[PDB]
Amino acid sequence: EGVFVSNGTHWFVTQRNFYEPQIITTHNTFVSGNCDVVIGIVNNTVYDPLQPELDS
Amino acid sequence: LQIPFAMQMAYRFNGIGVTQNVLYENQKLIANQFNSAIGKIQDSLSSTAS
Ligand SMILES: *[C@@H]1O[C@H](CO)[C@@H](O)[C@H](O)[C@H]1NC(C)=O
Ligand SMILES: *[C@@H]1O[C@H](CO)[C@@H](O)[C@H](O)[C@H]1NC(C)=O
Repeated sequence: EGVFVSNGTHWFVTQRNFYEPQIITTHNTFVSGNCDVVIGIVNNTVYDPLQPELDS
Repeated sequence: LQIPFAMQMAYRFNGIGVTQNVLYENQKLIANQFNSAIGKIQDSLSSTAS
């Protein structure tokens, strides 16, 4: 529920009607398929909050 | 406020309860179906006044 946006170097996800940038995570987003199908895709990290909790 | 037309169409899909990836994974088919349907309006309006 949002749009991907960049300030010039970082990538964020925002609600559409008001600028409120969030870090991109596996909860702000969902998967469908491989990179090759989509016209105009971009490359970035998607953060996973479980990985530090399993590392600790 | 400007927005890319394919991203605008992904939110018009999302507004009818069809998930956004259903547009981006089918974008050439959806574009060809629209372009084809506008061609049928042009032909129908040229064909009859009724
Ligand atoms: C973009 O966002 C990052 C993280 O808040 C910040 O460090 C950077 O200065 C911002 N501006 C540009 C132009 O990258
Ligand atoms: C995105 O990342 C993959 C893996 O590193 C790479 O093969 C691909 O060329 C990259 N695409 C762009 C648009 O940079």
